[PDB]
Amino acid sequence: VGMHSKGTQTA
Amino acid sequence: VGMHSKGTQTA
Amino acid sequence: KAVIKNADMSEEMQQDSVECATQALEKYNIEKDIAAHIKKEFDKKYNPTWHCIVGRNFGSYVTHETKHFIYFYLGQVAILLFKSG
Amino acid sequence: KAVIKNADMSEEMQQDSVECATQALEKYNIEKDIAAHIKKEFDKKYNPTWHCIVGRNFGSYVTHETKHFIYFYLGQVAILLFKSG
Repeated sequence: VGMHSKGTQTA
Repeated sequence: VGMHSKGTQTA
Repeated sequence: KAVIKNADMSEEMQQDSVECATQALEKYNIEKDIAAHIKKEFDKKYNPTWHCIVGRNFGSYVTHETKHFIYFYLGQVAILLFKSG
Repeated sequence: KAVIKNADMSEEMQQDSVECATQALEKYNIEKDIAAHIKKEFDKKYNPTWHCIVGRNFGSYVTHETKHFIYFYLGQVAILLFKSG
């Protein structure tokens, strides 16, 4: 139940 | 908590 | 220039959505950073866990807590913001 | 033609994502349906709650459960798939 934030970006 | 699914689409 | 396309949230939270996104577009150019800003503000203000997508071309299918979903346009960019977990 | 850009997920589950998305891209023309298909399959197979974004232009900032995140490209479309809640 660890939670992690992530960002993504298309080109 | 109530959970609801939704779909979106850019035009 | 906000067009709300779909919402399941209070009017106030909608309005907060639009204004938080407007501030994020004024400050950032990259979609991901705009989304990060919005998501972070919402986790702070309304508690985690929020998720935000900002872009001109995407489809989504997501699940959200009652009353915590918005999908709107600000100019040509679509913004999806919702809480889940 | 799968290019995995960012992943926090078992290799098996990664390979399932890609295959599931490939089948979805064969079957559906609209991004939202492709996302719907993938999300729904993942809720069934791996338990709720999953969320899926499919598109050619977007940035995102989301939060996921450990080992339940993938972001990859399949041809000209990017796919984000992750579990939270």
